[PDB]
Amino acid sequence: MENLIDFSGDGLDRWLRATFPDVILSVGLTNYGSLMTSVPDLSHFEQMARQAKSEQEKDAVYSKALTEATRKAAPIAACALTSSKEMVKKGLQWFEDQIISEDGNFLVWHQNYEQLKKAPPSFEQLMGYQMSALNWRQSVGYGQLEETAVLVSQVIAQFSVPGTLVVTVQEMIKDMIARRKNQIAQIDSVFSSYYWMWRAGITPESFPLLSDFLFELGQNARGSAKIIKTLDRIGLKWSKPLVNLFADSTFKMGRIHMHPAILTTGRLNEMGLCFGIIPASHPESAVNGSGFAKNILNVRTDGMNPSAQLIVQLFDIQRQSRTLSDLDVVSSEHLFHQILVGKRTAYQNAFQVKGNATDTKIVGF
Amino acid sequence: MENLIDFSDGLDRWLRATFPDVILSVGLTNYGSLMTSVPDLSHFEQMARQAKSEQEKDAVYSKALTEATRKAAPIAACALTSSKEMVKKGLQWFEDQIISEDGNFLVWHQNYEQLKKAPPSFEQLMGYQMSALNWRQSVGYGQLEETAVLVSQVIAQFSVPGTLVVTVQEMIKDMIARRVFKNQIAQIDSVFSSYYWMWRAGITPESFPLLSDFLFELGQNARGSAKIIKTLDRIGLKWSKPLVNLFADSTFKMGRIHMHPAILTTGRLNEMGLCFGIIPASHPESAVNGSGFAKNILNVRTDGMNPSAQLIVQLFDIQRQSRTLSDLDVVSSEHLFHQILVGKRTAYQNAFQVKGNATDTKIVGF
Repeated sequence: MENLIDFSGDGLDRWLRATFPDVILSVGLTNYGSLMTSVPDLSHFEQMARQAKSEQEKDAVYSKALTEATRKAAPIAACALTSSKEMVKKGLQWFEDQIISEDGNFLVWHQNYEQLKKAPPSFEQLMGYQMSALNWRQSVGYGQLEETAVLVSQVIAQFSVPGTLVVTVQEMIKDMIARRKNQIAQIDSVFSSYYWMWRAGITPESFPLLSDFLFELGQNARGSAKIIKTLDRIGLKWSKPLVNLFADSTFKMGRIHMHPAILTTGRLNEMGLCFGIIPASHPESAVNGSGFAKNILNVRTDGMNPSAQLIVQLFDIQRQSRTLSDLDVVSSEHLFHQILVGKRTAYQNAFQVKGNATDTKIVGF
Repeated sequence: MENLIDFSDGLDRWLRATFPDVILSVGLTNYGSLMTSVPDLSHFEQMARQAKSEQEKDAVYSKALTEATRKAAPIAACALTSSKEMVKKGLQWFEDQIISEDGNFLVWHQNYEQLKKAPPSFEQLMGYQMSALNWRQSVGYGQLEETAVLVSQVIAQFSVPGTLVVTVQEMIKDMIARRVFKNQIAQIDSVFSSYYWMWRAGITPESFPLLSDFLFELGQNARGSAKIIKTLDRIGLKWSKPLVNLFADSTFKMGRIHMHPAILTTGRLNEMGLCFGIIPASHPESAVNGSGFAKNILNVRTDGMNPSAQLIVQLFDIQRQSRTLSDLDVVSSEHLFHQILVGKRTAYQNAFQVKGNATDTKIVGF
């Protein structure tokens, strides 16, 4: 259909008011305006977790928990900006401009995508990607909101939580350590998602197909096999090149070694942030919410720290649902890492954040 | 047959009796070795570039590694480690612990099968580190500077010849791309793990020379992993069957950097070679011909003209010019370099209690 996320000129603010006249955005529990009015109670997922038997069943419990935890947390204005017609057009055009200018920072990994579906990247390929992300954001004016800012700072040196959560949060730190200058391998969710859109041959015209589908994923967690079967149907013309990018079956090592520009079904959760909180062909449906893991970055860490409250619930559910699966960009400790490097939304770039997240100290209040 | 490495100042006297004519040198090594010159690995470049199959590529690097390390081992430390007295009490420790309910040992040992497939928990890593220290204290392993426990900080500056600075800086970047003691929590104690594997394999003080002779021969010429397995997985070889059964070569997929330090692979036989393969127990005087195992390079000096950096850079260039995709794990050039930066001056020192991050080290030219 059409991309109805369309504004130009206060365009963003005007469009929000025109499209969501009766919606009240809140920052009582989120950093930036969201639909979140309470902290989700995930206590029922423990019993589901315990009764899950197969590896797929256990993964589904955690995926469902994630979706419910994050259903209302996304910063709506940033999502509108990221999916607006003007930004989609500019964001896609950047890649052609880089091909024309034969920018080495882009090409050193782009040209090697097939190899990177199977092997970890070089330092040069990581640095080139980080440079490219900053370049893209500057070129398209992506940093027009606090929500979408480039961070130049230092890691959270101490993280203050309710006393009852201190030990578990400490266990998460330990967990990040056991799982093994700037943040060289950090995924820029927005930049990678635009790169995947461009590689998939998505256009301003076909974008709503992608956005609508991602919104559906945000309504109900799927599962890798199910996602592939859904996108690989004879009905859909737009999705085959996207699926072709998937490294689910090709990358055999741990995903923490995969280059941040390599797509998987799991990393559709990255694209959901950008294009799936508001379904472009029917944006009014956004009032129903849309749950993607890194929505949790917009949950506040001050006050009673609802962010810590949620992350701990997710971490406990993940443990109770323990598989051998590589959860990659939706693992609870990956999300916590993002919180520690200071991301206050999924749309901020944190490459130029110095320090080590694992070095943070957990304090009770 | 018999273990002829046996001394009850017994060490120095055994060295003088067993090696009457050889002068142990520290001109190029931290502790006395057979090394009197720095190997030139230049001929390995061409071979690396014009290697084509993965097995060919890995062979060039492995051959360069053997040549680089052939004479670098600290002989006294090796004799101690393979001595009858140490072999006996070193194995006995595991016999005592397996009936002792020490959780720091059992939390990883009891889950060895699971750890052949999956990364360890923090508890499993810490338990192993504490176990290695416990073992060293218990058997009195730290008798020599060469075999001591390090409590220190990663050195902030590493000084190399000016012509090496750029390449050494590239190695730092490579370490980074590959991704309080937290940074040392997964460090392999080469001696403790080697003793653990010897025990797991059902090797006794009596059958020990079989393992030692095999490893010494292994140190003479690089051998591909499949051929190593063939050597050990013999129809007939009873002694080595439990050893090959420990291998996680095909079971662990995550990337070897995530393997628990007490999990064995064919590649990690290079760890055992340090301990039991520099001197062949049943014929110790054969040791005069050398034995090349990767972490012999930790005994190469970093002062003077930094022969350590000289060799490490040559190995790094050969590895990258070979273009191998293999996860070389404990013989990878940047792994070896990492160990040099945390401050190991032989393979036999424990460096778990070293503060700092090796990748923060500044490279300066002299």
